[PDB]
Amino acid sequence: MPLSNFEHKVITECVTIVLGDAIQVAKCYGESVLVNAANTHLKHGGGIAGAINAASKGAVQKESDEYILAKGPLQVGDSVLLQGHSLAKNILHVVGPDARAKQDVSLLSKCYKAMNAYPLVVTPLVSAGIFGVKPAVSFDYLIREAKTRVLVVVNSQDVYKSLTI
Ligand SMILES: NC(=O)c1ccc[n+]([C@@H]2O[C@H](COP(=O)([O-])OP(=O)(O)OC[C@H]3O[C@@H](n4cnc5c(N)ncnc54)[C@H](O)[C@@H]3O)[C@@H](O)[C@H]2O)c1
Repeated sequence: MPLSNFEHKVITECVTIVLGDAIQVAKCYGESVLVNAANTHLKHGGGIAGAINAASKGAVQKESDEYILAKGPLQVGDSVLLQGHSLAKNILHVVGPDARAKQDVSLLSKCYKAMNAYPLVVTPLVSAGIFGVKPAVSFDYLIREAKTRVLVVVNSQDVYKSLTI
């Protein structure tokens, strides 16, 4: 019954769209991997990254800073699996393309392919916020790649209605 707490629509046997807060959806599933829409330096200053960090009481940012100091920054399209900090089994930090910087939007395919390593994924629409890709487009890239159970969570009802109309 976790999804009974949320308005949702099953799109395929893999992909379901959910209206609400991705952090709250992931909290319902102890085995879920929660996707963070991150940047190359894992600086979680706002958006869902800032919300995930706040939910972790700052531990996500502290762990991110340790990682980037040791490994250097990530490339657009990369992903790194880090701790879940009781929000989820793990948090998959994914570096979506920033359309403001005219980065290759097709790198969203590489972002979403990375989700297929995990049996249950809870994800926002990567690059669909400040990175300037329309949610409708980010969704196209997601459904093209998803091979595992993915709960796509959108926190705007206008977006939810648009993707389920
Ligand atoms: N004020 C800031 O500094 C600020 C603000 C936003 C994003 N960022 C940074 O931008 C980068 C990511 O940009 P982006 O466009 O890929 O992602 P984003 O987090 O800006 O937006 C991705 C999509 O998820 C939606 N969303 C936000 N919170 C959600 C939640 N709890 N549950 C479900 N959906 C949610 C957003 O409205 C958007 O449609 C990150 O590094 C983030 O730190 C910084």
